[PDB]
Amino acid sequence: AISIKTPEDIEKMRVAGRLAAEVLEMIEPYVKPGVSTGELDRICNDYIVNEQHAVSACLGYHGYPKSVCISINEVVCHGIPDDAKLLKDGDIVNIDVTVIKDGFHGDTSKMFIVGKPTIMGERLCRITQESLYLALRMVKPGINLREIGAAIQKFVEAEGFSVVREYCGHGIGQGFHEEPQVLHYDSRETNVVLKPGMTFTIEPMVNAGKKEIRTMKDGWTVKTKDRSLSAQYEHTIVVTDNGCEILTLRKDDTIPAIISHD
Ligand SMILES: N[C@@H](CCSC(F)(F)F)C(=O)O
Ligand SMILES: [Co+2]
Ligand SMILES: [Co+2]
Ligand code: NA
Repeated sequence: AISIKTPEDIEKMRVAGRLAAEVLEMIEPYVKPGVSTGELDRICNDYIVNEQHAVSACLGYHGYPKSVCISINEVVCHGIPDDAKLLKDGDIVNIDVTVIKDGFHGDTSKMFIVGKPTIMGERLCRITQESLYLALRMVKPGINLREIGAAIQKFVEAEGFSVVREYCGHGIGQGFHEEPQVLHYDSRETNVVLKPGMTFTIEPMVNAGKKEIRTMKDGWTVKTKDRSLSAQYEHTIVVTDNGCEILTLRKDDTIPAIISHD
């Protein structure tokens, strides 16, 4: 049951996508050594609710307790904001935001480097964003999703890193996680042909070390098994007649919002 968005639907996604992107743009100046993730979460929440007049899709979802997910270093995803977790020089941190506006969702994330970067950290973040961009450039009607997953994997592994298998991109719209599942690796199981009007996310999680992950006892936090650094970037897109449009593009993205093939 893959939903195809109408033009009106697409209009609302553009708004939701822009709101989400804006939370990430807004938070940047607050990301510095000595700030806690709990504080970042509060600032985000206040902005979403009080300024944007929107709502966080994460709060209460399956019982999730906070408004955004903040994942530091070896935390792969779903890191839970906490007043006790302070950022230090060299940390790499993912902030994943999902906002709801007029019933439509906007889902996006980026990595931030705290204070003075480490060589590994900078490199990992770069490669991960590039793997996302590569995928975006391939999106167009008629192509099989499998090709995209395969390309990401090949790229990442060629750079000496690994791709997380367990978590993947997903359709999105009135629902947070809709069909289809967007795998970030090559799999004979994948068989989905793209068509215009489809909206989904691409959000590869890449590990500096081995691919294996582990879910923590808190039941949310996921970390790499070998404790290596992990990075992720995410954008929400719409498949167009000749390519794609990135709904959550920010001022710092270096890819064009509309990608055209011909
Ligand atoms: N924004 C995340 C999901 C966060 S829901 C939570 F339960 F894990 F917070 C995504 O891209 O799927
Ligand atoms: Co997300
Ligand atoms: Co997502
Ligand atoms: Na991380």
